[PDB]
Amino acid sequence: GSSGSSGPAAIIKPLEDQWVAPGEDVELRCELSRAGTPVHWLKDRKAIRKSQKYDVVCEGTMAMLVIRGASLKDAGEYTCEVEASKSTASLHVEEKASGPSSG
Repeated sequence: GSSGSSGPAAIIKPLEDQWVAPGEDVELRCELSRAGTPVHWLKDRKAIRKSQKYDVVCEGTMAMLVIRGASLKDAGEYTCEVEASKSTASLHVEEKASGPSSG
């Protein structure tokens, strides 16, 4: 007997490649077939931990990740490892022509 009407929490709306500058805030939102589900943010094959830098905002079937001050390094492959689903993306970060320095 299968109780509770069918309804998984897989990811239907995968992330995408973001293009920002070295010092701006990045927000990676997503969509889940259900709310109240745990997520796993993997950056460069590394397990991330919710903190001042990474603000895991899990709202109505929406998982957003704020990357305060995203430096050229912050750029990496973000893998949203959900219950069973999974989403992969590539972050970008390049300095602007007009700034404190160029190179």
